[PDB]
Amino acid sequence: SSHKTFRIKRFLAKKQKQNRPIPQWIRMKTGNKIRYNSKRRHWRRTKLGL
Amino acid sequence: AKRTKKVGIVGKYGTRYGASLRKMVKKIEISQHAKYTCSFCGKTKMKRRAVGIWHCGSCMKTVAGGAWTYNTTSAVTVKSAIRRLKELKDQ
Amino acid sequence: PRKIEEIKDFLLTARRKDAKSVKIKKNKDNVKFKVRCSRYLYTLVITDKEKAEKLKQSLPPGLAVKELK
Amino acid sequence: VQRLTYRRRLSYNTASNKTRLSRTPGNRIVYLYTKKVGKAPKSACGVCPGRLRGVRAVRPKVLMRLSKTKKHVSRAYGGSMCAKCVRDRIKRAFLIEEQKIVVKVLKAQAQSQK
Amino acid sequence: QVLKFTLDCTHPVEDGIMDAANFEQFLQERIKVNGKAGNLGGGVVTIERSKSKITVTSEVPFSKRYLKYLTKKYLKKNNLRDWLRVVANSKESYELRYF
RNA sequence: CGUUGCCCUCGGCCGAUCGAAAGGGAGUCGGGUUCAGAUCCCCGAAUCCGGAGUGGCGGAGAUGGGCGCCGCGAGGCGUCCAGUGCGGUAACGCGACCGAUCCCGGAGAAGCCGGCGGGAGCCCCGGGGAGAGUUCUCUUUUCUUUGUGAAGGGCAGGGCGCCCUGGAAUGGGUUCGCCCCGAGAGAGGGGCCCGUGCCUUGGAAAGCGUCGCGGUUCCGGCGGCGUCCGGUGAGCUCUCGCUGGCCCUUGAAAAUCCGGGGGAGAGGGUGUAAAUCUCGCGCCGGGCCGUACCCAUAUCCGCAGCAGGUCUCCAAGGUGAACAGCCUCUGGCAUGUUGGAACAAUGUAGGUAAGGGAAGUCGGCAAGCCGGAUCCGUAACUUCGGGAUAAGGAUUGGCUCUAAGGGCUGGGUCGGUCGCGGCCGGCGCCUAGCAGCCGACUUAGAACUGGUGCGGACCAGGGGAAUCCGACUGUUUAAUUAAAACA
RNA sequence: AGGGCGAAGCCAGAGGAAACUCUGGUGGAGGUCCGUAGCGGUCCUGACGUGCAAAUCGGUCGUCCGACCUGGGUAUAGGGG
Ligand SMILES: [Mg+2]
Ligand SMILES: [Mg+2]
Ligand SMILES: [Mg+2]
Ligand SMILES: [Mg+2]
Ligand SMILES: [Mg+2]
Ligand SMILES: [Mg+2]
Ligand SMILES: [Mg+2]
Ligand SMILES: [Mg+2]
Ligand SMILES: [Mg+2]
Ligand SMILES: [Mg+2]
Ligand SMILES: [Mg+2]
Ligand SMILES: [Mg+2]
Ligand SMILES: [Mg+2]
Ligand SMILES: [Mg+2]
Ligand SMILES: [Mg+2]
Ligand SMILES: [Mg+2]
Ligand SMILES: [Mg+2]
Ligand SMILES: [Mg+2]
Ligand SMILES: [Mg+2]
Ligand SMILES: [Mg+2]
Ligand SMILES: [Mg+2]
Ligand SMILES: [Mg+2]
Ligand SMILES: [Zn+2]
Repeated sequence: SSHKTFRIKRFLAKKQKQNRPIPQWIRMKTGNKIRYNSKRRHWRRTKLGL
Repeated sequence: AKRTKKVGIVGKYGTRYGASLRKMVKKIEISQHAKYTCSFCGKTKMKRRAVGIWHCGSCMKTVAGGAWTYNTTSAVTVKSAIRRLKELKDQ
Repeated sequence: PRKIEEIKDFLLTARRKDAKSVKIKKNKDNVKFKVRCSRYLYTLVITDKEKAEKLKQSLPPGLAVKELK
Repeated sequence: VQRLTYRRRLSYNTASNKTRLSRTPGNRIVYLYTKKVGKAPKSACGVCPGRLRGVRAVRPKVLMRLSKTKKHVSRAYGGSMCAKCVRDRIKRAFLIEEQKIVVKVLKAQAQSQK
Repeated sequence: QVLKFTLDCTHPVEDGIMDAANFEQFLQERIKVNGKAGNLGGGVVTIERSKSKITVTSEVPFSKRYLKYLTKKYLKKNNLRDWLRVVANSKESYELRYF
């Protein structure tokens, strides 16, 4: 909005940190079932806890 | 009767509202916009400000009067009676 | 800012503790004398050139006298 | 023609968001936001409609800054009340007290008579 | 008053691209005064010749950049507006130069 | 001298608290700078608020007057009082000018609409420059560009329901409109407020425009020149101001800030004090959170880059009544999720049609006619206001002329004397005014002219006679009912 | 936006013995008219009708100083508003 509270800004920050894709060294771990992050949120489609 | 034969002040209203109502309004509509004489300085400046309150512009004397006239008749008749009784009581 | 009218007055303002740079703008036909202070930037317009050249010498202990060009 | 924008996030044209055009040294017309218009104080009498003389009509929280002389005038009731209403108050307050004295005298004569 | 405008064409003439006498002649023809082309409006403006430098010397009010116009017109006629450019060298002066 | 403990002394409130990124609410602006941030970074100019004890400094308070001596005199001492600033007839003024609880007042703090005026921004016109484009012919060309922040100081320019003089009917003054006057008009002199306008400090050093160099480079390099003068206005935008109109409508509170009335107190004793709603300068501080971008025929909501929806600011030239439409510059785009080749039928959206003119159809549905302006001319009926652009007519282009509408400035000339200018005295006294100099724009009339075309595109009423319903304006079924329903 | 109509009040002139009346102005009233933005939504029973759209589009329309339009804040909740 460009007029944020601090509460909201911090919320957004964490959401922004969560988006990154898996580190590829994770795929090489021993008992690995994970191939892709599957919790990736694109701003244009799917619109936050808000 | 330069511009109108018989509407004057209530020519504003045009055709609307009916003849009787517009005739009925003409009496008040005149009196309420009249500039009266400030019985305080004697200039012709007593002008209704809002209902029941008339203000002299020069005198600066705001005066609780009638709704459409600086004086109602009722007020006037009441004034004289009170003056009479006042004199009857005190002597 | 503040303009000054007496050569003495600007000399007194220049002699304060708070003062510093006393830069000097030769405009042609004018020769200002801008002396910064804490609050204000005092200037003084000295129309004569020789009188400005004389004043140049009369600033006191080793102030900046940062002549402007 | 150089059109222009507001300089603050207040978009709406309001009592708060009033402006004026100014040409800068950079040679660009720019909005400067303008300070509200202060009023001179009206009289303590309350009949004289005209506002007071010799007072800097300025937004009241400024008065703080101003010198005492700007804020008033050298008279009794200075910068609170218009002169006319003082010199009527004066002679009123005097003339009233002279009649109060006259009634006191007429009372004292009536006591001495009775 | 004395309005004295030079119009020096030093190194187009030295390269031999134009002739200053013909340019003078063209200027004596054209330079209009009060809406009359020929005869310099009588003995009003005066055109000088100094190999390269032209000088125009008026008594009446006379614009400087009217000389720029007429040089530009003359340069177009001779097909020189391509590698010749009029510039104000200084005030009271123009100056034909290359690119 | 602080700090605290206790004792006395005084004290109404009014409800704790929450409630506005458009209400109220002190104080920041110019230039530069980034791949992306700037009133936030840098440079420079400011500014408010709080603190400032020991008070950092000046200045104000405040340094008179008397008497007595001594000294030629300037003056020196002894001793007595005065001194919480002064100016103006007044409006009110001057840099400061003690002061509590208490009280009164003001500011914050006010609707809409009209008209008129002043100030800016923009547009326009005439010229100066600098760079342009055009140049077959013409064009002293057409195009661009031509600057000064806040805060101070000065001065115009506005406004005053301020004062003093004085006394107005033959009544005057005066507005576009009004409106004012013995409760003091005109006339003369002043006082105050705003001064966003000029000038100036700021500030040319900075910006912009040009020409030019320095550097293979890096480089915010460095120089020249310039940044001028005038005129216009029912012009538009904003604004300040005055003055009306409307209301059975009268159009926010509070925080905060000041003024005044009071006079409880405090100050030192003749060089100083307490005091500065402190004057000028000096010192220190201002934490917390927001600050990217989109803001919409692709960043929002309608399952989507959806013809939908979604609150504002700015707002050039031409034509024109116009923020109408049509064309243009500034700025912006690539035709709205594709291309190519054809040009069949059906369509969707536009047009045109001989003769007739509603014969069509439930029904003139649809389209067509009409349309602007000026000049004439205007019925029935009527609640006398309307009806009314009733109806019905005529004109309209281009060109070349005519007439009619305004402002400014100027005579005190002759004689004398003093320095073209002044001062004095006498004539003159345009008192029917005349002379020179400027500048918007309209209106009417006339000639000529064209293949009768001319509101040439754009914009832009079809009328009439009657009946029914509902007086009217208003409202209504979001998404089949706008009505005669509701009001 | 821009236009139209031109109510009270005001001026002058003319008449009138008076009462007052005419003529020309000025003035700018109104849930006044035209008409933009705005708000709406008549008709084409047009387009569309597996749409652009779970109600949109085009022209044509109503209204456009007032019972006007509109943002944000705030109040009223289910036999309840
Ligand atoms: Mg979305
Ligand atoms: Mg606000
Ligand atoms: Mg004062
Ligand atoms: Mg709160
Ligand atoms: Mg007078
Ligand atoms: Mg931003
Ligand atoms: Mg936009
Ligand atoms: Mg296409
Ligand atoms: Mg394409
Ligand atoms: Mg698209
Ligand atoms: Mg046919
Ligand atoms: Mg049939
Ligand atoms: Mg038939
Ligand atoms: Mg039809
Ligand atoms: Mg009819
Ligand atoms: Mg019947
Ligand atoms: Mg109805
Ligand atoms: Mg419906
Ligand atoms: Mg419908
Ligand atoms: Mg259909
Ligand atoms: Mg289909
Ligand atoms: Mg599409
Ligand atoms: Zn008073």
